[PDB]
Amino acid sequence: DVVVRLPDVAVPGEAVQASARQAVIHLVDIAGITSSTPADYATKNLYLWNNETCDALSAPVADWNDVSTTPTGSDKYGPYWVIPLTKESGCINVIVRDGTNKLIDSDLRVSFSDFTDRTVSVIAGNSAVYDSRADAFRAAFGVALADAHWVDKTTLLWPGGENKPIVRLYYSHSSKVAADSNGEFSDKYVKLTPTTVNQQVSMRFPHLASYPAFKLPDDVNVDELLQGETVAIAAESDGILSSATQVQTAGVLDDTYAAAAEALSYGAQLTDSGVTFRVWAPTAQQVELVIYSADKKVIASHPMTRDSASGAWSWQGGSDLKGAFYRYAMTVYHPQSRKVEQYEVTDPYAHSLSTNSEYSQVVDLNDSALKPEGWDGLTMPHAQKTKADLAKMTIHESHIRDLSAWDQTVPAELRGKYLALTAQESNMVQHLKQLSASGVTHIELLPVFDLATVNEFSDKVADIQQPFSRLCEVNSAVKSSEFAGYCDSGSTVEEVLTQLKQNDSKDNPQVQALNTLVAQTDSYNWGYDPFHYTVPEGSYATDPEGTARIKEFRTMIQAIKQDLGMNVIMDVVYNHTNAAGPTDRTSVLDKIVPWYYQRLNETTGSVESATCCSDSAPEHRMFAKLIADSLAVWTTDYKIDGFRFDLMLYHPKAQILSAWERIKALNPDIYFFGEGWDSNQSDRFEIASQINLKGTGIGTFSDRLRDAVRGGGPFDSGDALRQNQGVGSGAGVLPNELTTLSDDQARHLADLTRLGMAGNLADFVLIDKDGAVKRGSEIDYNGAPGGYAADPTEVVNYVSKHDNQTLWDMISYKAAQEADLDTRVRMQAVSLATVMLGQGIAFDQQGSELLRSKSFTRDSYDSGDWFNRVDYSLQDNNYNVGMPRSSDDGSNYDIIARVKDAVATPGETELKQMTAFYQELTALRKSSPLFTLGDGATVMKRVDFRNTGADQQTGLLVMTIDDGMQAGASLDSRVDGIVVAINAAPESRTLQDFAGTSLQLSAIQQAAGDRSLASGVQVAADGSVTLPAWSVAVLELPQGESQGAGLPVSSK
Ligand SMILES: OC[C@H]1O[C@H](O[C@H]2[C@H](O)[C@@H](O)[C@@H](O)O[C@@H]2CO)[C@H](O)[C@@H](O)[C@@H]1O
Ligand SMILES: OC[C@H]1O[C@H](O[C@H]2[C@H](O)[C@@H](O)[C@@H](O)O[C@@H]2CO)[C@H](O)[C@@H](O)[C@@H]1O
Ligand SMILES: [Ca+2]
Ligand SMILES: [Ca+2]
Ligand SMILES: [Ca+2]
Ligand SMILES: [Ca+2]
Ligand SMILES: [Ca+2]
Repeated sequence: DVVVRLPDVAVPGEAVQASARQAVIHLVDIAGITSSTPADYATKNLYLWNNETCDALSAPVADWNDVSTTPTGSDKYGPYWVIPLTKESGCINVIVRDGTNKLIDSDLRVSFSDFTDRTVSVIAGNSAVYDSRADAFRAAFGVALADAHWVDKTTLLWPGGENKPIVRLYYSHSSKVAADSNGEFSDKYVKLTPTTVNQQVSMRFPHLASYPAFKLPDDVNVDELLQGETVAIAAESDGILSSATQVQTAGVLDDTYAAAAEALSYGAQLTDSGVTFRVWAPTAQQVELVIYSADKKVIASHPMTRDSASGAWSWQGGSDLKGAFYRYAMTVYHPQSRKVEQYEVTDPYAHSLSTNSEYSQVVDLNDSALKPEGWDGLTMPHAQKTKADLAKMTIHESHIRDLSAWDQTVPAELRGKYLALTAQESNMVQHLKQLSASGVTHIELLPVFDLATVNEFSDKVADIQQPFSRLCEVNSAVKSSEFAGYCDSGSTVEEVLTQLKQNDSKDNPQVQALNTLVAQTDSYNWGYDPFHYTVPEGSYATDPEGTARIKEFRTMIQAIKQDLGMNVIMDVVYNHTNAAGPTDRTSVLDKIVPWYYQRLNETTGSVESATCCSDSAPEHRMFAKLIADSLAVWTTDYKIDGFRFDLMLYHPKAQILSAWERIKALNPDIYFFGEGWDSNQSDRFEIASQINLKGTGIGTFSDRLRDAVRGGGPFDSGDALRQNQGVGSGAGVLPNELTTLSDDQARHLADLTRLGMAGNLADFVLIDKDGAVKRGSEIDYNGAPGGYAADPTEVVNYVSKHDNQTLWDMISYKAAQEADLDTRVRMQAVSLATVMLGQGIAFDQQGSELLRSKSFTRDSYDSGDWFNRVDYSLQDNNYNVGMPRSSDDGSNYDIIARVKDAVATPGETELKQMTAFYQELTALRKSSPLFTLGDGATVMKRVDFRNTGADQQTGLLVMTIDDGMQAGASLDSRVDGIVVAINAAPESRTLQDFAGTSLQLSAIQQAAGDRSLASGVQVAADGSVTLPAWSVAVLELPQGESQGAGLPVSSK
């Protein structure tokens, strides 16, 4: 059993020792064995200086651009320097360079008291100072990276151990493994022997299936090794170390503890007998439950009891702990810092919290005191049982502050709060009530779980409605900025921003300049920054301390369903955490079970950030359980009707489906949907994407109709924003001065739009732009198959969302100069019509009915009340209120300045006009079951299109929905068929397709008179129908005594 040791055999000696009044410094340069000629260390030099601290240097270098401090000499182990000294006592500061750069990113202090010989050595890319070149040398053979994966009880996967004679797994309980003084590894260890990856491991971690496999003895005490640091080391026959790296243990943790741990319940569980606390921490050395008083003083610290089979820790107490604050005191090794950390953490299964989430709190959500009157009997206003039920879903995506921050008719104390929804007299609530009466069925809420990016301590926050003096007191960045002069003015921040507007331009973006500072300490953020997954956000409650927020959240939910008549969908963000590591305030999960809840890079062990932040690992069993347990609470205790999964594509398809199975047992009608783009995680598992979820019943946002109607894509910048016109903005038919879009390209977008109005089904058959018969999957969408769904209920169509530019801002970027204000309002309505009158589920951004603008801001997550403003007093749409954030839209300033003032800014006249158009569309959507068939096969048997092929009139979309004898049963007793005609063009168009068929304009549109989207439409005696420019008409075939012939789908 050779004793692994650092390469001490061929270690460098000492080029030279220091004499009198001189300090020698070595730069050990690992020269390859083939070193045939002394490398050129001519460009090598140091930077000397003797400030207040160290002043032993004798006439140090002055300029930083002085590279004459070249080496005094060199050998086969690097160059060395002989620094003159005035005193052989004290220290000196140096910076090893290779020219102008810093060979070492750090200042070095050569303490003579630490090195009496005053002869040190340094390593390239090292921060420590060694006493000899031999030490620095062996130092370059220490532990690096973490490409070793302990995936199961007896399997280790590690590249660096391939072919190496000696492969072992060393471990230390309380210390960091490393060669001792001598230079040999004397720590305890277990011998590994080459093996082949089994079928089980290959299936669990496909992306590691080709890694060199190593086997561990069956009698190894895994539990003990997982208590401290573990390191994989490789060495030759002589026992010399070739490489040593850290080990990722998520895999073995699941294989050892997951099944037993999955069978238990977690959090502070208050029941009859009392309370039982349980937290999963399989690697912790110790765990104590710390109880705090209301004033946050420690009342007691109880060591918990560890269950060997599960790795969970528990503690049982009396029911008198109800309402108590607590945290878990951890003693655990964290691989990132390579140290046994000691810290207090909140409960990841927390169901209540103190202000700003500093302490978790024991709570019983079933408590009547935490429920509004009549809560238990709260019913779901809209059905979600059958596919036809689901298809009627019409979503209004909203944000707590966007809704009431600016409404003066909402009581001041409730602005930006959950309770604003209960102010029935306010403009905002009355507006939502009317939208509901008109056909909007669901309210989707941006992050209302506990987010981390807003300080819940009110005295640390300042909003634009408050004095500029308050902003200066809570924000030091402002106090040291160019706006500091406003600190002692008597103006509010909003008043200052308003006066800055006149002189604001691309050359002086002063509005966003000030707002960027305001954003750091205000109450605003979308909230895609998870702190705790199963506790409501505290800043949206009137009182963030304790359980109060729970009852207030429920009061809001009740108000929406009972008083507004709409179902509620919650946006969830399980794909990432706000932070990881052993030090960040918001790192919870990664502090309790380090390296388990986060997805890590296979080689470095660093937490990935593809999501934006700290990527989570839903593929790990206990996080999948946390997610499902969390969704169960929101479903049962908060009565949420559906969930929108943020970046669902980063979750395994199997995990999302398993979670749905679990929740359906609680609420059989719950609906799941989310972003199913490409997460690039396919190498690790089958992702929950648009393609993979086909036929599962899980919905996904469709980017097909979205891009075809809006024009362009979410990554466009500069002139591309104007060049890429959409069907909704006149592609081909009303070109602007920059576009080069051909008629063919415009018709391809129309193919995508028609396919989307039919549910974006993979098997739907249509006639494309060239007159060819094509299935939905055959219509191209940037190289990918267009149609991907099995049922229209698996598709969520939309033309505006919180992400990216608003619909109005896109139309402003793309509309031709000659399209006047009135025309642009109709373009917004025409664009929304493709969604509202389509078979897919309808989704829209709060405010599209008010021509909402963000002053061109593309990503407004932290742009505050100013750029996210929605005026329910209907004075304007927030357009032209200053150039957007330069950090993300600066490259768009030129194009913005060019298109911004083309027409006037919408006023009350235009806003009222748009709301009417909007409610007309939603009212039409629900006026007949034909608009929402739900089932794919039924859509294929009843839906067809006219005005298709090479001889089509560009921009005119004509869809027919059959209810005649050839379709089967009559689903609508008032009609034998319906015709949807959208004329997205500046010309009047005449349809001869239904001559002599007795077609009639919908009663709903007739009733709107000249305020209808169909104003001016004429149904002639000869049966022909003429539509004016930018109009929408819904026509119907009145049903007689029996089922008529209807509008049979044409054979293709
Ligand atoms: O604060 C994190 C992150 O939030 C936003 O990004 C979200 C986006 O809004 C969601 O629709 C989805 O794409 O997930 C993203 C990450 O959670 C902001 O857009 C982004 O700037 C910010 O960093
Ligand atoms: O937060 C991620 C990212 O999501 C969206 O981008 C999608 C895009 O919408 C899809 O059409 C397709 O290209 O995949 C993209 C993600 O890879 C948002 O549009 C974007 O703003 C956001 O950053
Ligand atoms: Ca020395
Ligand atoms: Ca919070
Ligand atoms: Ca903010
Ligand atoms: Ca990867
Ligand atoms: Ca009928």
